[PDB]
Amino acid sequence: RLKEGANINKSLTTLGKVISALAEMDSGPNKNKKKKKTDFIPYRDSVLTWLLRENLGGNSRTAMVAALSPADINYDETLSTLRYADRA
Amino acid sequence: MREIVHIQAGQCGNQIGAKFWEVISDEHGIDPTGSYHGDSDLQLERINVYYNEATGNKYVPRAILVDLEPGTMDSVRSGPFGQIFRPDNFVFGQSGAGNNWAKGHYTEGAELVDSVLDVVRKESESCDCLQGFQLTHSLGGGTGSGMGTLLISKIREEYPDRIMNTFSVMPSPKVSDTVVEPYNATLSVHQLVENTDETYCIDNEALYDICFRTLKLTTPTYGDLNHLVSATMSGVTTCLRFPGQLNADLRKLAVNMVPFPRLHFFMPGFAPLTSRGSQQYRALTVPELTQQMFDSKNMMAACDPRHGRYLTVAAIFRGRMSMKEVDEQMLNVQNKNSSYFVEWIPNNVKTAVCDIPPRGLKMSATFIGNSTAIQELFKRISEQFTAMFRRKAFLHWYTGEGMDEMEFTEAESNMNDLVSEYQQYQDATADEQ
Amino acid sequence: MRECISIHVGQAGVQIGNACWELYCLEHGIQPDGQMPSDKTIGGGDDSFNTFFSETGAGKHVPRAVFVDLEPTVIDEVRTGTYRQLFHPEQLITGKEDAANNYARGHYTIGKEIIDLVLDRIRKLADQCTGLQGFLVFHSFGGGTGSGFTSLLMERLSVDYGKKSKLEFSIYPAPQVSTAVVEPYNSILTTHTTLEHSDCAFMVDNEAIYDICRRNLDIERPTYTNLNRLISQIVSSITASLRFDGALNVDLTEFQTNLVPYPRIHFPLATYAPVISAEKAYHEQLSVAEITNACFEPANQMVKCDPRHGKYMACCLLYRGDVVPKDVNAAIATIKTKRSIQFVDWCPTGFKVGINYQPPTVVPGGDLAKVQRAVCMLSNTTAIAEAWARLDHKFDLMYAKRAFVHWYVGEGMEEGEFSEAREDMAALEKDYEEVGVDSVEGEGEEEGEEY
Ligand SMILES: CC(=O)O[C@H]1C(=O)[C@@]2(C)[C@H]([C@H](OC(=O)c3ccccc3)[C@]3(O)C[C@H](OC(=O)[C@H](O)[C@@H](NC(=O)c4ccccc4)c4ccccc4)C(C)=C1C3(C)C)[C@]1(OC(C)=O)CO[C@@H]1C[C@@H]2O
Ligand SMILES: Nc1nc2c(ncn2[C@@H]2O[C@H](COP(=O)(O)OP(=O)(O)OP(=O)(O)O)[C@@H](O)[C@H]2O)c(=O)[nH]1
Ligand SMILES: Nc1nc2c(ncn2[C@@H]2O[C@H](COP(=O)(O)OP(=O)(O)O)[C@@H](O)[C@H]2O)c(=O)[nH]1
Ligand SMILES: [Mg+2]
Repeated sequence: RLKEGANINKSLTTLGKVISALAEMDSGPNKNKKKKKTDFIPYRDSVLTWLLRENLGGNSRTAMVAALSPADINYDETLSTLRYADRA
Repeated sequence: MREIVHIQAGQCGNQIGAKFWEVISDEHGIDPTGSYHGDSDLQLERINVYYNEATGNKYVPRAILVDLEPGTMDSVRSGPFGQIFRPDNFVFGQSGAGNNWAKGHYTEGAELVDSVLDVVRKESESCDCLQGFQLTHSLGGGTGSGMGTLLISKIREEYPDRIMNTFSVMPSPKVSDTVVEPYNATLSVHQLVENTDETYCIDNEALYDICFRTLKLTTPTYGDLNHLVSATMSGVTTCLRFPGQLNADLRKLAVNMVPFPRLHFFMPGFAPLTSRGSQQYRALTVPELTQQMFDSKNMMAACDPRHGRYLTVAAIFRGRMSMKEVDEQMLNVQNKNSSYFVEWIPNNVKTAVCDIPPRGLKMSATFIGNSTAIQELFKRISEQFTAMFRRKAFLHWYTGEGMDEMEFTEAESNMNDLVSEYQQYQDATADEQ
Repeated sequence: MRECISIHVGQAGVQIGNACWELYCLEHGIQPDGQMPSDKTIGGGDDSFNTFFSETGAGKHVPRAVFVDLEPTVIDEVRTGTYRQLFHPEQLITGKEDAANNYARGHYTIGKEIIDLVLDRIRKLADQCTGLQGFLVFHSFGGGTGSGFTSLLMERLSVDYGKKSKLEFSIYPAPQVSTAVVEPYNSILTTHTTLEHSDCAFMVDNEAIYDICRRNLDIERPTYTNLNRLISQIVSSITASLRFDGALNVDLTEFQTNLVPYPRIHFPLATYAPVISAEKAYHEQLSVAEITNACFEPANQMVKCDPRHGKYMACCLLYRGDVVPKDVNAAIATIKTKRSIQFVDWCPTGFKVGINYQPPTVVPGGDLAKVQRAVCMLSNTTAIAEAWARLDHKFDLMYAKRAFVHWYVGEGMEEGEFSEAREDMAALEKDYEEVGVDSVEGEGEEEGEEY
């Protein structure tokens, strides 16, 4: 259980980092129209982002949907999801 | 109880391992026959890091020697410390790889890897609380590179949560001894970048420079280079064996030195180094050790730090010394050379102190840098690799052993991506858009 | 057990084998009877190295060699010579005529009905070995037997064993001097088999060795014994990496892995640096740099060709004696800065280095001086094409008029084979002209986002 949770969390962190960098690079040139080299996008830090390299980057469009829970008892879940949904 | 399993593959790995066991046995006062005759009582306190106990109050190292040619094993056994090793850990075959990475990885090594893994697992199961592994090999060679990478892959498959170090001797531009260095180096780095927690960059050019210009040796040989390397390896894991004011485990070094998973290539160094007759002319103090550690010529990697920025550095001092001097010196080094340290880390100097120095010295220090300049090394290999891969200079010798042209391309792309990743944190600002 | 099997075919091959086995018997302390008092005095050791000598129960040592020839006289000399009791009595010498400088006679007519006995004894020897490395075949181009039986034997060896290396040493005919009128025919027809079935063929020329003997040793009247001793020294330097300890060993697989870029290019030149008389051994340092520089000089090459007219594609140095690595590194760095020596742009590394502790020995009654250091240089270059090209011209001058052709066809050959062989040689020359050409250009570009 600990190994699975740790690897899942690492994959999520890497995915969030790459999507944030991609979104920043998307926003920058879109308004500035400049070509600040090609940045560096850490695709290789995880197999998940590595396999999805073509879909994430280049010309593409992406959208993440996040579910919430209305129960008060599950507060620690909902807020946590928000902290991941705020990313990028 | 932290315990380390040592593996040594190939000629270079076996020679460095023999010298390393000589050094460690001297430090712990172990006779060549395996008995103990030391004086200080603290030598047996943590002797189980490297040695198993044997019934006659003897000690046997955890070394595991591997080679596809039996000559190096015969040389090691017929030596000053040959009898110390267990006879069952000498795993070897015949018809060596012959400088062919494919033979070492796919054809020949695939049959001996099972026996090597059996011995490694046997040593692992008897360890009270295993910490990690060590490997010594040469990337530019035959059996060493391929079998080391294969063993690293297998072990990381079996023991994912354990530390894995690697003291790898990488090729040099000027001092080249084999004509197929670039292919072997590329295909080895392609595996090391993925399946290793820490890698130490060593090359014979820097060690020859140290011998010529610091020790002033007229005719250095491989023994002296192995001596310097062994001093470094003994320095790295000192805090596991002896007490200290501020301890530093291997995992502490990994955590503090590695900001991102793929940047774990380090530049080692050792101080003090003096040329015999000059010894009386220079005092031994913490400022002198700090000055020698950060000197550009003391690095054992042939990469000038001045062409890049230090992502991190770690220093492990050995000897009775004041903490104020160490902290003040590291802060001063950070402040004065402000342009050679990355800006977005507030303090990138790890410090550790151990009370017990080496046998014949009052103080010593080991230095482990992590700087962007290492990319230069990889770039040089790439600068050669394509120059041979474009025309397929010696490619058939590989493709006759099961391999494929695509795999070379993946190795090249992975090394190029690593070089770019190191290169991004290398310019001294990012303001313009 | 790094075992190697030696094959000597033809007169030149068997004389080279005589000088050879003299050198190794001197090296290992084995008396010419086949015994070795060194172990008897000391009480035990590995001086009976398994590489060449198989040890029987009684203590005798039998060489791992097979002698083959069609002329009984040349082997009747060694069956009644000093080393008569060293060799096994089975010498496989056909009590019949000789090939008479004709490929067809030595391949189709008389090359048969002896080859089975040969292959049977190679089977027996190979069964006796453990971890056999390869074959060292000695013969001579131009000659009838040395071409025909070598071709048939190599074809059969490739068919049966296959994956075992088959190194070849041969006597290429000289540019000007020659000892037979049909040398170009036999050379141009055996080039077809030496290209496919061999793995690394070394060529040495009699005129070149005569020039080295005249210049460096001051022997104004040399014979074949001196040439054979030099070739034996070269072969000993090649093989010493797997008999004695050394700082950097170079097995027979590293040879081919480092000297052969493509399969059809395995024709490297060989040179031996510290060739010098006893009188001139003094007044000189004979350091590592001197011998390394002398290895590269055109005058010291063992084949009549100028390396300056080609390019160095691969290089392998094998040092013997009191040599340390840093001198070799210094010499290599010094050579790399010379403009006269050109390396192909697609081989940035270039050099293979091997070091051995055992120094070279001195043969009693010889001419080479005792030296502490030595080096043997094996260089794969494009200049060797010239050494072929001249011979091709001679072939044309003989084939336009179909001279001496009826002799070949009478024994079971057809005319077209000649043409076929010629075409093969032409193709080989084209390959040697295509590999040495520089790369096209950068041939690929990238833009740094110029907008
Ligand atoms: C007695 C004394 O004061 O003389 C020194 C000495 O002169 C110098 C030059 C020593 C000396 O080292 C060398 O000459 C040397 C040569 C080639 C490669 C490496 C070293 C010394 O040999 C080396 C030797 O070092 C040790 O004993 C350390 O414990 C060392 N162990 C070994 O060298 C060793 C040698 C053989 C077998 C087993 C161990 C060590 C270093 C790091 C970690 C653990 C152990 C020392 C004190 C000296 C001499 C004897 C002259 C130096 O040694 C080191 C690496 O610590 C080289 O520069 C340092 C500084 C010293 O001043
Ligand atoms: N270097 C060297 N070359 C030799 C020696 N003996 C013969 N040769 C070469 O061999 C050529 C003559 O052909 P051989 O090899 O003797 O042919 P063969 O072995 O007698 O076989 P047949 O032609 O059937 O008689 C000559 O041109 C020489 O150049 C020798 O002792 N040393
Ligand atoms: N430091 C050191 N390096 C060595 C030694 N022997 C070989 N090397 C290096 O290793 C390379 C050759 O690789 P090798 O050891 O033959 O690989 P192996 O055949 O798999 O064992 C050369 O480029 C040398 O620089 C040694 O004794 N000490
Ligand atoms: Mg004959």
